[PDB]
Amino acid sequence: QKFKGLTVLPPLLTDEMIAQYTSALLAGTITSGWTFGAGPALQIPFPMQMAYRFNGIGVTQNVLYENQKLIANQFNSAIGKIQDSLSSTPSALGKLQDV
Amino acid sequence: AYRFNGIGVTQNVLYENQKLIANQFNSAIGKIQDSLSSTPSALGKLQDVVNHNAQALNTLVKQLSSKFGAISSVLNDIFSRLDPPEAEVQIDRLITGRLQSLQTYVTQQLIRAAEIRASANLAATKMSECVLGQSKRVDFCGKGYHLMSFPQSAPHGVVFLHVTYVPAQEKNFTTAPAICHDGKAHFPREGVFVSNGTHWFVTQRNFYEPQIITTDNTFVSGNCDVVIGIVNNTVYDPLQPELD
Amino acid sequence: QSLQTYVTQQLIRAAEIRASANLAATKMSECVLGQSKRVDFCGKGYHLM
Amino acid sequence: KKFLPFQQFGRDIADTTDAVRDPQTLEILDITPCSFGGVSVITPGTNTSNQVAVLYQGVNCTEVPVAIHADQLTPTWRVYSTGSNVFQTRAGCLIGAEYVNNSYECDIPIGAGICASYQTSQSIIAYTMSLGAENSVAYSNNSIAIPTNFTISVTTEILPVSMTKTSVDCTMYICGDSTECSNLLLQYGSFCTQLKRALTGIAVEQDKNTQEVFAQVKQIYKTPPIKYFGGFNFS
Amino acid sequence: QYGSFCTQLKRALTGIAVEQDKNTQEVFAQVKQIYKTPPIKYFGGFNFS
Ligand SMILES: *[C@@H]1O[C@H](CO)[C@@H](O[C@@H]2O[C@H](CO)[C@@H](O)[C@H](O)[C@H]2NC(C)=O)[C@H](O)[C@H]1NC(C)=O
Ligand SMILES: *[C@@H]1O[C@H](CO)[C@@H](O[C@@H]2O[C@H](CO)[C@@H](O)[C@H](O)[C@H]2NC(C)=O)[C@H](O)[C@H]1NC(C)=O
Ligand SMILES: *[C@@H]1O[C@H](CO)[C@@H](O[C@@H]2O[C@H](CO)[C@@H](O)[C@H](O)[C@H]2NC(C)=O)[C@H](O)[C@H]1NC(C)=O
Ligand SMILES: *[C@@H]1O[C@H](CO)[C@@H](O[C@@H]2O[C@H](CO)[C@@H](O)[C@H](O)[C@H]2NC(C)=O)[C@H](O)[C@H]1NC(C)=O
Ligand SMILES: *[C@@H]1O[C@H](CO)[C@@H](O[C@@H]2O[C@H](CO)[C@@H](O)[C@H](O)[C@H]2NC(C)=O)[C@H](O)[C@H]1NC(C)=O
Ligand SMILES: *[C@@H]1O[C@H](CO)[C@@H](O)[C@H](O)[C@H]1NC(C)=O
Ligand SMILES: *[C@@H]1O[C@H](CO)[C@@H](O)[C@H](O)[C@H]1NC(C)=O
Ligand SMILES: *[C@@H]1O[C@H](CO)[C@@H](O)[C@H](O)[C@H]1NC(C)=O
Ligand SMILES: *[C@@H]1O[C@H](CO)[C@@H](O)[C@H](O)[C@H]1NC(C)=O
Ligand SMILES: *[C@@H]1O[C@H](CO)[C@@H](O)[C@H](O)[C@H]1NC(C)=O
Repeated sequence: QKFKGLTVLPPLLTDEMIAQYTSALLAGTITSGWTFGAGPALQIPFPMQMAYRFNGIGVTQNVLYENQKLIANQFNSAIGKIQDSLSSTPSALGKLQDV
Repeated sequence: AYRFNGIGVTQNVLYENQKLIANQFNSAIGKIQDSLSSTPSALGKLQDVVNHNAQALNTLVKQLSSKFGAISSVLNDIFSRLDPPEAEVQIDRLITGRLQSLQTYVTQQLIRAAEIRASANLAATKMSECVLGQSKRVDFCGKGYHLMSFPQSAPHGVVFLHVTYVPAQEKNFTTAPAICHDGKAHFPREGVFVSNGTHWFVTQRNFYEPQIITTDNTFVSGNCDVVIGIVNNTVYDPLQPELD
Repeated sequence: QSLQTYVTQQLIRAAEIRASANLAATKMSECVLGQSKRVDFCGKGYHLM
Repeated sequence: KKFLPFQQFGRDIADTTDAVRDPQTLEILDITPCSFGGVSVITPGTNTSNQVAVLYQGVNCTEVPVAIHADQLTPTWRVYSTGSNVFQTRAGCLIGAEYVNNSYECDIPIGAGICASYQTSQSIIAYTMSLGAENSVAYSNNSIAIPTNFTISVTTEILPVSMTKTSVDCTMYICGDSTECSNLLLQYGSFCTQLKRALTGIAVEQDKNTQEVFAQVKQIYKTPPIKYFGGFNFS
Repeated sequence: QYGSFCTQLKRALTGIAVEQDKNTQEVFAQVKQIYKTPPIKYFGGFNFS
């Protein structure tokens, strides 16, 4: 394809720069919450912001604080199943393969 | 005051600061007209529509001087100096070349019309949700917590002025998830417990306003053995001075 | 005509990718940078983060 | 490449001549046609300076200096303009710009993380672009930050709504004044009614776009003659 | 004689190639400051490793 007049141009942002952007978004949403997207980043501990996100869906915050270890275990096992399920079944990324 | 209650700030914060908020809004509007005047590269989105339509029309009228392999681009020069039975292949190849030129004008007009339709549907959604109401969606009607918006017409388009709230000057405090008073855990009803360093308060989450922790201000759930970061303080219970 | 019919499908596919990228920018603003109330926009169930 | 001794030609995926044997030495030799770049020109705008930088898009520029050749564009610029200020990127290589180790905002995007700008005995510099200010949020197990003040911000957002309505006449565009051309256009059928239908649908759609954006109210409301809204100025 | 037919193809492909970098920059570059995680990773039992 190169030798018939056709060029593939490289993207402006490399993959390390996109990975640094997603690392900045992850560190902002863990250490600050929703506050970094609406102004300066204000820190809060993670179970206190998870209590805030339970109040967002209509559940009182003592449901979090009296069940904190169980909710943490369910979240960790869910992340592990995400990695094991995404490692198998090789048609989950068909949208990016079709491009 | 209703739009401050929409973003989680109590409505006294407006009325005690009304002159300051009015001055900040008026200085903000004046900086909109000065900054949008004194830059050249704003309103490029509306300028590109006019440039693309004019450039497509100049391309279509400049392709009437292309021969398409014929001996001339003038029809009477085909009809002069050449007999009419074998002039047909030249004039028919001219009709085809002008006709696929017109077809490839129309196809990119259809593609650009679909792009303008997606933009106009977004502008109708923004006029319904930002101007005619107050939006909870993050960064849909500007950066910050949305208060209101104002429309202004522009040639071939619309300009929205989004008025938003930004928090400014922050302080560090020590915090705790609950208070164990009498063997009972107290949770804040609509705020957060902060410590100055010696005494604990409860405040609203988006503006610093400390309050005395009372029984009217908190709710009780369970006992103080299950919550991890619970601390000891007193909860005021405003009935004891009003007992006699 | 082969080149022109390449460029036309590239324009149509670029419009499709642009609609997908605008949806991804909306999901990053509303599901990652905040908490969403819209049903089934950021997963099945009541959205946490 | 093992070449199966009767065979004389070699092809790639796209059936282009790839490897030819020697006809008497009987050795297998590749064909790589030496050709093909693109010249890209970096300028700061001609009101500010007239000096440029030149990107060659896909090459090693150990092998730049040979040729541009079409009519009279020629090697005679090139024979000592290779020289210094040669920087190899992953987007080709760049001539006329000097690499620095600073990291700035992007001004003119070269590509692959490289941008270029014009500053500082002024010159063209090229740098690796910076993503933003470094920051660390002081996370702790029991520390929160509460704002004590605020700021009212007004920002603008520009959106296109409609474009220009255009309609066509076929016979005046294609033929014009000659009747025999219209008789030959008559044999080609109804392409022209299809193009007129397409442009008419676009022109109806533009007025529909403006009417969905702006006509969301049914009554024309009026401001009062007094303009006092508690100190807010809307003039 | 077909001098003005390749210029529109080159303009269209250049507009697509600018538009892709614009798509990536609208999705990912929504923050202005590069925040860092703390050196100790304890978030109340949640494990983001
Ligand atoms: C933390 O804030 C509290 C706010 O109540 C401060 O307590 C007040 O301190 C002043 C003098 O320091 C007294 O006159 C008030 O009566 C106190 N108020 C209450 C309700 O006790 C406290 O001093 C602050 N701590 C520090 C270290 O500055
Ligand atoms: C908060 O107050 C409670 C009062 O009950 C403290 O609990 C007592 O702690 C002592 C030793 O620390 C024990 O001998 C008692 O048996 C505890 N009482 C009960 C009912 O459990 C508690 O320690 C205080 N918390 C802090 C951090 O000082
Ligand atoms: C909140 O921020 C505003 C920023 O405008 C502060 O207002 C300024 O205050 C100083 C002195 O305190 C004055 O000299 C300025 O003229 C004020 N500016 C305006 C526009 O009025 C305000 O003081 C801050 N509030 C607090 C409690 O610190
Ligand atoms: C609303 O604000 C504008 C700010 O421009 C005020 O207009 C100015 O008014 C003064 C005297 O009132 C004039 O000297 C200026 O020349 C005006 N500026 C402009 C740009 O016209 C306006 O008066 C304010 N409205 C009210 C009711 O106070
Ligand atoms: C966070 O979770 C990861 C889950 O992968 C833990 O990593 C595993 O740790 C055990 C022993 O601690 C090892 O045997 C595994 O091989 C690790 N898995 C991987 C993929 O590395 C990690 O230890 C957890 N972190 C904490 C602090 O508990
Ligand atoms: C809060 O405290 C940390 C360290 O104790 C400090 O780095 C940070 O700047 C403080 N925040 C404010 C707003 O003063
Ligand atoms: C040809 O086949 C042989 C034996 O299988 C082996 O050397 C190789 O796979 C092939 N290619 C060449 C160049 O020898
Ligand atoms: C470009 O030059 C370097 C330096 O010798 C070499 O390592 C590399 O393979 C070359 N690449 C190409 C495509 O010629
Ligand atoms: C600046 O960049 C050049 C080439 O990239 C490198 O050789 C030099 O060491 C750099 N200077 C510093 C101080 O890192
Ligand atoms: C916060 O983190 C440190 C380090 O992990 C830990 O020792 C400390 O006990 C934690 N504080 C609370 C209140 O859990």
